[PDB]
Amino acid sequence: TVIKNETGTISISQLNKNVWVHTELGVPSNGLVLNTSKGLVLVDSSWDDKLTKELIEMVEKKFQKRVTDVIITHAHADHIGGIKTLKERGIKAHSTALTAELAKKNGYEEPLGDLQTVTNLKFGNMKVETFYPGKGHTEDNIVVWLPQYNILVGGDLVKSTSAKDLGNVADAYVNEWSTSIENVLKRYRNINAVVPGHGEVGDKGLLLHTLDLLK
Ligand SMILES: [Zn+2]
Ligand SMILES: [Zn+2]
Repeated sequence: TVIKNETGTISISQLNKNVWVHTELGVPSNGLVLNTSKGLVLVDSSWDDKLTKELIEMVEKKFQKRVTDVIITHAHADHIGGIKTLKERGIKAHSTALTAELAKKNGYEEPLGDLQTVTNLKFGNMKVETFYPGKGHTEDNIVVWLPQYNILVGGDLVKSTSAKDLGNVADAYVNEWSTSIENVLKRYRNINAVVPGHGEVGDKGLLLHTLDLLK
């Protein structure tokens, strides 16, 4: 079930009753839309305010609920870029302290810096755990786990099958990235789906693929 917007710039495919993948062309970036009984929760918004606004507006209309929260999985422009939109609309922008301070350092408005190494959030019925596994794609990258579905949002820590290299490594810690991936595999031993930062949803295999890319 793939719902595109007017432009085809934004696309959402359903994973289950309450979890959707959002994908925007900026190179396609993935995030999640969590349809919860208390509103919509995004795992990552989009590249900039324009797309973040279109994203929110598309999901709010479709699901007939407000976006209440977003989880920002790292401070890169393409993840933090819609922060202005989130803050001015009173959408809670969750992040680790490190992501927030990187955002501030890079001139972005700050997300909450409320996430710890492991943080468990609950939005209505929807359970969400955020996990900082260590440095990888960036020093601050986190993953997001939906324990009710065993769905892992890998963000840019995790490369899709189609990714034949590590992408942008300017901010990366290619020595620690393998350990960070291991930390994810150790923590989540039973994974139903993994959503990479870009590309097609996969499973545990994407974490193995990322490991190989790191050799
Ligand atoms: Zn990045
Ligand atoms: Zn990304």
